Amino acid sequence: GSVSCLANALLNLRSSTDYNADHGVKNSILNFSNSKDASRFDGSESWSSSVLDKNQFIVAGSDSVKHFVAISTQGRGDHDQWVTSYKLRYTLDNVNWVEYNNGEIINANKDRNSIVTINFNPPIKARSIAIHPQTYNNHISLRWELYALPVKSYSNPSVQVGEVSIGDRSLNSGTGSRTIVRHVKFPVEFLSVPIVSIGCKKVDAHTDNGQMRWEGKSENITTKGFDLTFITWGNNAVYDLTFDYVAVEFNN
Amino acid sequence: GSVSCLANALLNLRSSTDYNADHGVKNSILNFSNSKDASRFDGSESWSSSVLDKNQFIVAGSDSVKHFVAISTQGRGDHDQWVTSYKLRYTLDNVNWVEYNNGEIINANKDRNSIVTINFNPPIKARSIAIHPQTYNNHISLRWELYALPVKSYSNPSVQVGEVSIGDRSLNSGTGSRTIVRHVKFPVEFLSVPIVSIGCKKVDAHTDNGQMRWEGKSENITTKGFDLTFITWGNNAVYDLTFDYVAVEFNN
Amino acid sequence: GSVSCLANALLNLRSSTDYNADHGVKNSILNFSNSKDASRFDGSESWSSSVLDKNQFIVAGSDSVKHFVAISTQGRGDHDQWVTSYKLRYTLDNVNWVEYNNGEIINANKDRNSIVTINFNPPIKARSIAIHPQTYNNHISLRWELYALPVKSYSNPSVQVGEVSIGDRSLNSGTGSRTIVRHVKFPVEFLSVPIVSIGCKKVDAHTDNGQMRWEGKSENITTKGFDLTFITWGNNAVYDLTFDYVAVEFNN
Ligand SMILES: CO[C@@H]1O[C@H](CO)[C@H](O)[C@H](O)[C@H]1O
Ligand SMILES: CO[C@@H]1O[C@H](CO)[C@H](O)[C@H](O)[C@H]1O
Ligand SMILES: CO[C@@H]1O[C@H](CO)[C@H](O)[C@H](O)[C@H]1O
Ligand SMILES: [Ca+2]
Ligand SMILES: [Ca+2]
Ligand SMILES: [Ca+2]
Ligand SMILES: [Cl-]
Repeated sequence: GSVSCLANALLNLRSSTDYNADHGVKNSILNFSNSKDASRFDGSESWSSSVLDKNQFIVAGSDSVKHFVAISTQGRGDHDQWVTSYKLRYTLDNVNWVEYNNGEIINANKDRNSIVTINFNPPIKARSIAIHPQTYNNHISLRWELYALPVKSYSNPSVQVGEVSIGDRSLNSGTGSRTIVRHVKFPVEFLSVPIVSIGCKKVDAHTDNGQMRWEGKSENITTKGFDLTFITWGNNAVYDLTFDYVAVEFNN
Repeated sequence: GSVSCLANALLNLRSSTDYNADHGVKNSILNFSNSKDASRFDGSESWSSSVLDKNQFIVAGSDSVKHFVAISTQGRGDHDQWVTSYKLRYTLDNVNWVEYNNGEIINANKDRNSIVTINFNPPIKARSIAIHPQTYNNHISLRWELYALPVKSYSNPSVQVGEVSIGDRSLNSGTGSRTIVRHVKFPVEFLSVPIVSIGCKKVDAHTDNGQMRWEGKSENITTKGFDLTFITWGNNAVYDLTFDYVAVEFNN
Repeated sequence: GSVSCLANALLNLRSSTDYNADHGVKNSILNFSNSKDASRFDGSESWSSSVLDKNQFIVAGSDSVKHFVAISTQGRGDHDQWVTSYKLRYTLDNVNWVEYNNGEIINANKDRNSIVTINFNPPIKARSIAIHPQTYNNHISLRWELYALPVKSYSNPSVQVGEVSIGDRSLNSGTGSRTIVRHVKFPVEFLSVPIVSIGCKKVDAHTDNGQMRWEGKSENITTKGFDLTFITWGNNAVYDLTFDYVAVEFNN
């Protein structure tokens, strides 16, 4: 499953013109249908432009970088109007706009209800995308859907950073496996339990017959903090060790 | 304070049907009220559906993962219509939708103006959420607000990475505290001053009577770069040291 | 170029009141114009309020932190109405709202079509921003655009983390440049090739006549994983080494 962006209300829509508000982009979702009552008008089953020319469009946008894998278009559900061809333009940085496939005119609908779907390989990578109807039956009227790849579990992570040292002579003597634990509080509590990555930025340690032995481990990670377990073994004397840590929260 | 999402214009809204555009979701914010003039209609003080059945809804969405802590609903301000019960559905990945509390029918409004608030513990974690009115007085008409936790200071950070080495024999001789500074330019200038985290990925150093002594510090961090101060002391000779750095910008 | 936020459909808009849906915020973009046909009304070339008082507004919002560098306003294109002064309020956390320049009344339009632009130095840093018309000619009617800095290449990166060790005695003997490669699969495949940053969190190694020599390198990075090349040289015997890695994907 890809994501149906309009169905999920993921994108802002902006048309060039509307026939009136009862023909607005709010009425443009694929398969949109309203009351079948012939005595009261509740709006077109489509966006319909006001101006009929080759310069009309709907822009769809949001802040996220989307990978668009398809677009589907359909005509108007309640009257004989539909877009028969269009062009597509898009932008990643919202400053520089590009023409899809050098301004290819894409062949579109030929009736009220049949769905015509264009697939993108590779995906169009964009923050905003615009459909530009070029030809039409009766009126520039359409329904549509944009399909994007779902967001990855690893996207938009939250991050907190710090440093942690032994800070005393706890590991500076003795024999065999020896550890000390420093408890670290994150500056702010996370909403779920992060992972904690660590890297050494100071070693002050004595070899044991030429062998250096030191290790750091992040352990007992909660939303509030974690334990840096400093570890030596054999007969090494560790005077101090310092780690920077990067705590990363996913999915929140 | 939680965030009033509609008040702050944080979510796109999409209804199943509207009575017409003058009854659209744009009119649905909690406590919405317009001109009290009886001679001109400026729109309902509510969203109102067009179709009256058990299949109508408003979807609210955006790209961010929200933690919804409450929903409030209210009836229509200018006419005797209000939703008396509803269901809620939501989605995190915008592909898979779930029914809140196994499709619990929530008891809602009984007049025009009184606010009925449902609290979520734990918070509903979602990109999009849909209210599905089930029963109503007169018409499916509502006002509403969604309340989410505020965004954390640590969310959506910007990141730049690199590596930095001594690259010569500056630290390879001498006695006592000795340092050298390498200035590092970020590939692109940040908008505010980042933190810089560092971890060692190369040691080429001589012990001093068995003691190893090396340290790296990021210092003098600006929007443009920072100084990696490489440090040794006692009588160690450091031939080379290499750090990877992770520069993180928050709040921008 | 800064970003034209409304042109690019980047922000949700919410007005206090609309004269009706045919005067809604959907009609408010700078230079908006529709059919010049005098016989059919397709909507005002502006947002127009319904209530005329000092309490009307449009809020523009989305989840991203924007750096607003300018606002432009214009009157109504199709009738003699325009906003002659306004105030601005904004919010970063969507809980706490601030008044721009202590509630400065900004002098605005004096006709239908001329654009009046206010520049912000420093940029207003905000998730949502509201224009509050204070005085007007004929009606509270406006067109507008908000201009923000473009998003940086380094924003909203995706991140994956892990750890990698030699895990055997491959580097524990021998002379001269010696390496072993551990291949690392990311828990999930990236959409483009990430950078991989590394930091050491365990050293178990023997000096060679007092010299310590160890290095780690991330190499052959693909969307699926990378190689950690563990390196020693001279005559050092490395028993084990462990790195945490941070893989960062940009622009996706
Ligand atoms: C204590 O005996 C072993 O010595 C080895 C070096 O020869 C490594 O340091 C091992 O980790 C250690 O357990
Ligand atoms: C120079 O005397 C001290 O020696 C110690 C080892 O015994 C540590 O290395 C200290 O950092 C150092 O200051
Ligand atoms: C092998 O001879 C050299 O020895 C030096 C120490 O004196 C450093 O370790 C160099 O990297 C190494 O190449
Ligand atoms: Ca109908
Ligand atoms: Ca009214
Ligand atoms: Ca007109
Ligand atoms: Cl070391």
